[PDB]
Amino acid sequence: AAEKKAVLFVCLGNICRSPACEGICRDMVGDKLIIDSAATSGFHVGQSPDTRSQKVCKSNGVDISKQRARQITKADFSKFDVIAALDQSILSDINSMKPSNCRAKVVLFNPPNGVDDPYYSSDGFPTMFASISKEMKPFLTEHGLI
Repeated sequence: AAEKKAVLFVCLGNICRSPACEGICRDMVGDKLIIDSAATSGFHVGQSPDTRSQKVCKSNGVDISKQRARQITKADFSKFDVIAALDQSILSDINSMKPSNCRAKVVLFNPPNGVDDPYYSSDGFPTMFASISKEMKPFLTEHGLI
């Protein structure tokens, strides 16, 4: 009974480590679900040069397309099956709004140290993907897939 779900990969705008989950996963399995980038802070949108992250991604192993970060509504809970929050702020906030009856779960992704691409040096493209996948085998495989 192996099925596919959908984890909400969020971080802080759907740009840092967010647009990397779709590629890391797309290549990890080939083409399924469990990949849902999101963000609870419509601050950095319609901007942010994601050519560096997307570049290293295709140079390390990541197939994406566009990262139009957008505000997260309330369907994120009934629009998928799992919610992955990179930084703790995402898990803490998203939990401060979650209702009291739903069918989705909220899990944290790596500690507040791995995925931390700031926005000045290329010290995230490598680390971001590193954790993006280094935490996708011990997670997706144990989140209800493989």
